[PDB]
Amino acid sequence: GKGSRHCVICSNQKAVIRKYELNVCRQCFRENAANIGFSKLR
Amino acid sequence: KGATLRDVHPWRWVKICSQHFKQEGKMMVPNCAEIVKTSHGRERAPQNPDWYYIRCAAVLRAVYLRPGVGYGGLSKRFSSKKNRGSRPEITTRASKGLLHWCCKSLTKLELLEKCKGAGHRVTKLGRKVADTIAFKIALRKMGAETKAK
Amino acid sequence: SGEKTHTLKQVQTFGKKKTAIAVATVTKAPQCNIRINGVPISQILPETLRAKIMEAVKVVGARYFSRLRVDVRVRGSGQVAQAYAVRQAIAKGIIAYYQKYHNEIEKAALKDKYLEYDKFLLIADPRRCEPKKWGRHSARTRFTKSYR
Amino acid sequence: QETQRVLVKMTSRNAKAVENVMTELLLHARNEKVVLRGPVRLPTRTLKVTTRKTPCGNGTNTWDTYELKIYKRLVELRAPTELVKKITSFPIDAGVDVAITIPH
Amino acid sequence: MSLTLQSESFQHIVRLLNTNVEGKRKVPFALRMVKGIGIRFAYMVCKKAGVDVERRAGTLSPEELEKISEVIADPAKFKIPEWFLNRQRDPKTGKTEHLTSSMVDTRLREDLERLRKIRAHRGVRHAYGLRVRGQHTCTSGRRGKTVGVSRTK
Amino acid sequence: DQAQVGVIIKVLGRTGSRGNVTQVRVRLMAEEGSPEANRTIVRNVKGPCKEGDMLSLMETEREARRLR
Amino acid sequence: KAPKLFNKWSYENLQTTEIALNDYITRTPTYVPHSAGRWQKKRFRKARIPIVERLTNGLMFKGRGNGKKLQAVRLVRHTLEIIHLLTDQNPIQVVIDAVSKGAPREDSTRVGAGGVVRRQAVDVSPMRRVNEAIYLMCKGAREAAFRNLKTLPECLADEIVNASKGSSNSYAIKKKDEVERVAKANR
Amino acid sequence: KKAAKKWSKGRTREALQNAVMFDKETMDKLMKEVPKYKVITPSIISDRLKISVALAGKGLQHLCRQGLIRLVSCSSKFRVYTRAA
Amino acid sequence: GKIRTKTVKRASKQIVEKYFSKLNKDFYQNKRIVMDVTIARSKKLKNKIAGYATHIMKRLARGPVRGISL
RNA sequence: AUUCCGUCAACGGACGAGAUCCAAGCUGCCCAGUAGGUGCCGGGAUUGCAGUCCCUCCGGCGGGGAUUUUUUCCCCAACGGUGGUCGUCAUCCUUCUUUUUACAGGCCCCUUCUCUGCGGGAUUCCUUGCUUUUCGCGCAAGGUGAGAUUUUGGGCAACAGCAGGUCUGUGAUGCUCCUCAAUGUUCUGGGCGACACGCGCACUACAAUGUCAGUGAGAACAAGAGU
RNA sequence: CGAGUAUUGCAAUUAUUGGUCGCGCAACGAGGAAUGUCUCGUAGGCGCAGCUCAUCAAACUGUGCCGAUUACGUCCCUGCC
Repeated sequence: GKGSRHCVICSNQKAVIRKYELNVCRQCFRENAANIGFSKLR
Repeated sequence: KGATLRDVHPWRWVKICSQHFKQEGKMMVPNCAEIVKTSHGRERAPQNPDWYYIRCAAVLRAVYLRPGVGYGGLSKRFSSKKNRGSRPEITTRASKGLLHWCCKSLTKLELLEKCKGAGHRVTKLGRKVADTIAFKIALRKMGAETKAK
Repeated sequence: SGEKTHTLKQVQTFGKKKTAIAVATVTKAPQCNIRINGVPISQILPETLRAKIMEAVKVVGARYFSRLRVDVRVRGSGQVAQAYAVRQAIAKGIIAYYQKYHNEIEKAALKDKYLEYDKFLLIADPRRCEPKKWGRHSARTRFTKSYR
Repeated sequence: QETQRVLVKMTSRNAKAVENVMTELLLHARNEKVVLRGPVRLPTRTLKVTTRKTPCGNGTNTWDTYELKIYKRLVELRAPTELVKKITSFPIDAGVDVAITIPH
Repeated sequence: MSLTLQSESFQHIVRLLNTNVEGKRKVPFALRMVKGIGIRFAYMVCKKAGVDVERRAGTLSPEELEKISEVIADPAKFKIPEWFLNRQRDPKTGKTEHLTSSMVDTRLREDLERLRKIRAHRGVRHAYGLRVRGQHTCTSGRRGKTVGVSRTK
Repeated sequence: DQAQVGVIIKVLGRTGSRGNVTQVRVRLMAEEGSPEANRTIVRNVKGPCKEGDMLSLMETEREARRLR
Repeated sequence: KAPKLFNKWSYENLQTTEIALNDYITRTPTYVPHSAGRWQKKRFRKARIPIVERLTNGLMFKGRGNGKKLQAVRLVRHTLEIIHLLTDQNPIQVVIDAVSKGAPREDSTRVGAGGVVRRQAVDVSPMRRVNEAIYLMCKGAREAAFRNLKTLPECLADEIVNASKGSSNSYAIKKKDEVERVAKANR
Repeated sequence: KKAAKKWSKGRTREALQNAVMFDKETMDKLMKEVPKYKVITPSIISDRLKISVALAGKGLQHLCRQGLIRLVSCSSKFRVYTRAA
Repeated sequence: GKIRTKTVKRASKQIVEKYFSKLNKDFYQNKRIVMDVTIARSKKLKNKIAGYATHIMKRLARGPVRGISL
């Protein structure tokens, strides 16, 4: 189902990575891993 | 000393203890049931009509070992996998009415006890009787050695 | 505190091999057995692994072997990997008990004989089941190339 | 004395920062009546994120994965509460959650 | 297996109660027969009448047949339950039925035309010739290739 | 039957272009009509194996050079 | 005390009934096969596995649905048992022999140039032979039991049965022959 | 088959005479064949085409609880037999 | 390629060059040596250096190996 | 291996390649515990009597018998030790008790498997094998060897390059459109999911190698209570 | 696929999903010319995490359980320096 997410970075349903209370676009997520602490695992 | 339920093959033993509940006419089916689906997973269901005894045998098998085994555990020991169709090859469903029956019945049989009113753990008597049974079956085999040692 | 016909003394080892882990105890008292899942091994009945683990005693004679009890308990699939684990622990049990409860020449022979027919007392079958390859979602292979 | 099992639990965004934390407080608290049974560390929890990258439209629809493991250190003390509170006067950094609990 | 030498119990292949019954069978699917649709083994009804592998379909005793014929049409008279009952709310009896035979055919025609008749996409989708889902519906129809084809020109 | 048993004595190396063949020097065990041994033949094998190993030589005097 | 085959056969009271093949085959006397052990990627390693282990893998695969190495060994023990009661032979005295017969000693080599397919005489390696042999024996066995329930319990036994005879009546010996014939054909 | 397809590019297999049935010859034959081989297996019964290795094997068990053939593994399923002495 | 990289070879060399003589032909102490006479980064690299240091000495031990002296 | 030797109109440098880093396998603590790890800690019994227990089975020293009488065999004493007919290198029960509310051994207790932090460790180190060059940078096989190969899987990764793709993120946006009788926005309702067909992946079946009924003391890895 | 019950959702009515019992012999007996990937506790099978997620994956990204030919070369083919 695709109309209730409204990306909190971006208002978006599309482009937003749905993961763990986050609501950022895929790009936005790619931008953010450092301040958060995610480093490549694979 | 010897061989208890911890030491004995139900392949002879449940097949006999099943009979301990049969042969003796102690508990059998509940009013609500006697037809038996395998469980939500299958129609084809118990070729052995003794399933409920077998069940009881097995719920009993559980209860001494995993003292305090709740309702939800019985669903899990129930197991199985499902070929749904042109679809996944994934694990199956355990029918609880009868599960709950089995629980009701072995405690009425006083082989099960509702430990802490919950998860079942054995009656003392059960397991002495089990060990007793174990010995009786054990010795006379249709295999190799020792009815003639 | 027990005392078993006035007993004296234990040692403990584990076996893991792949996911699977078994833990083992060696100790002495007043006759001969060695027990699996609560009961003597000449008497324990999964043939499957049992028959896999005995052979040094069983082909040749058990007197060199069934010299002590080892009481053993299990958790681990890797069912086999568990078997190989058990033996390894067993081997470990033998020697540790022996360093203390015998001397070298028997400790060394026991080991030697063991190593000589060893199923991996000191090694790992290092994995079981591999980190995927994402993209393909696999281990070496690959979503088809559909070419064109 | 009437000890308190104090659990000071330290979970941290890296193992790094927290060990520094852990140690120093304990050193500080200890000296002397603070009495501790050695630090046990509960499972490092891991957070995984794989993303569909690229807006290939055309070109490879290939995807990339960032992770954050989160490290848990626990030390228990059978110690005085006021003393605990006396030493507990550290403002401490971030990336290191430190919880202190008094069960028994 | 037995050491029985018998030819009249090696039996076959008989059409009874407007069904077919083959020889052999662990016993079940001989009893399963007649379709159009569920006709009415229930597995259970027949298994409940006292039939088994100990006769197979192949043993083919007349006695048995009579007993089946008897159990099947009042299944829950035999307490053989009603909670399954291939039909359970008709709509003209509004009820229950262990439906049998050609009356299921009859039932099929009547109900399918009306069910189909008041129309809607969903309705037509099972009706004209589709699997009643699959999103991408054309792909289904695989090698039956000709769902039916339609033009009003 | 002509087993003539010659021991692969040397693995000479891999020729061909499939990685499949290997040229091998074989030293006969006994060769019918001569002092046993000390009769050398080169046969060319198929993979799996090594020197020292025992081929049951079928076309025995037919020694093999080029695998092209 | 050289281990005895399933409890019930001595091997050191058997030997390889071949004049050349004999070495390569590994053949430690046993009671059971398979265990862990990386041979694979180097030509040498393959050797240490004795004959029966190769058998232990060898009976099956399925598009999806296999891995069951486990099985193969129990049934096989049973076919061999029967075979012993069938031929009176020790299954070592059956396999060794079967091997000794089913193993082709010359085969034809493809030496292709630019896609053109020529072939030459290549003399089959004793190792290659073992490889071949095993592969062969089971292939035929597998052949019958298969499709319309010719029964793996019936077929395998029947194959090896024919292999120690070296019977024509075995897809194995059919191929073994074909290949020696075919190499002699190629030239 | 009733199936229109259900058969490949090369594979071909012919019929057996083994069945569910009860037959004078079968039963009687079974009595005379179950001694006959030195090793008796359910499979050989199947192979002598009268009754398959399945229920024929039961024929063997129910001749071997009559001792006619000697049940070898010390258990069931992949038991086998030899003719009795 | 069990080619001792340039950096490596240079280093294994260099340590005898600045830190004359001593050592072993044993890797083990030469290893410890690698740790001890440099302030290097990865272990591997020290060990590798070491392996060669053992090596270079081992043939220095039998000569003033091509390009090398004391 | 753009890895090195070496040769050598370069010489010298640089970033790539090395290399690094995460993850990976071995680790009597070499790191510190567990009141979410493992252990003698309780109190009481030992399940076809042919067994725990005993010892010609053997042998030394012997005797009888049989015997091809040669340590030929049987029986047999003492001795010793094997041997002996299932089991007591110890097996079981009862869990000891017992809990003001779903708990019901013991514990002086004992650190060892347990998380996870420190930190090891391989070097083609060595042997042997290519006497290569005279020297060689190297290379194989074998060894120690948990662990031998640019050890493991990754991660990282040069430089140009590709109007790819990128208006389907973008609160990056040219130029270029509508802006409300807009294609804004909401709302509603629909659609993209419609089946002659042509494909691309996948998935499943076709099956005894199986299917069915039941029975098996099989753990990964990893989730979850927002303001 | 047919009544039949439970659940999602404001809404399923382009059947949300389950459930149930009947119920099938569709195709489909393993697939041509072609053809896709792949050389270690691993192929590969086999299964399970984890999220998309109101509700729903054969996807996604992992986890496991089980468990192997010869290749180890060759440089042909087909391709890169």
